[PDB]
This record gives sequence, structure tokens and C-alpha cells, in this order.
Amino acid sequence: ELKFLVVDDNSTMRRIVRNLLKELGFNNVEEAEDGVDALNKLQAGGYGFVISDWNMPNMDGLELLKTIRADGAMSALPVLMTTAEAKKENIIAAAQAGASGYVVKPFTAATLEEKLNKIFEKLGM
Repeated sequence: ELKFLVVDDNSTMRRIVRNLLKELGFNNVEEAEDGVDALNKLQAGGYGFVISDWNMPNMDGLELLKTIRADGAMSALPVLMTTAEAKKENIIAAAQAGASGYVVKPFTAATLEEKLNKIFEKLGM
């Protein structure tokens, strides 16, 4: 029942991640095309977890996270960052920006499941 918000400007990837969540049980998934479109929905309330790509137009992954964290209403949302390669500086920036975790594409449902569990475990959910 967790309402997930999947943010990626690549329609296919949003489809991949959605099927992976569904494969793990989560079907209350929503999709956004970029940080801005995500903020428009997140502000509508209802979401309990965010998964975002690092590179998107209008508002990228790192700015969307700073924006989310900076907003009191959206301060507690777990944010999982998806990336390619995952170079140190990025992990460090995502880390200091307050990311809940990051995963490198292409990941599998098994890999996604592990990440979701480390997050939930810390959060107790």
C-alpha cells in the first residue's frame, strides 16, 4: 500500500521500475517525468516513498532531493536515487544531500528488494 513515486524521463525505465515494484508486491506506483512534475504531485500529498533518476530535465535528481528535504511536509520521504556508474562524487553528493540510498541501473528486482529493505529497516517500516 506504500504509494511510490517513480521519477524518470525515460518512459521505458519507469516501466521497468514499476514492474519490478509490482514484482515485489507494490502496485500503488505513480510516475513523474522530472523533478518538477514530481514536485507537482508530491505537493498533492499521498506519497510515501520516492525513487528518482539522477539526470532529468527541468529539475534533476539531486535538486529534487534538496527540494524535497527542504520542504517540511516532504521532509520525511525516503528517496532512492537511481544512477548509472555511480562515481564517488555523486554518492557523496547524494549522501550529503540526504539521500536514503542509491542504486545503479540496470538493477534487478532482487537488487531493488535488498535496497528497499535496508531503507525500511533503518526507518523501521
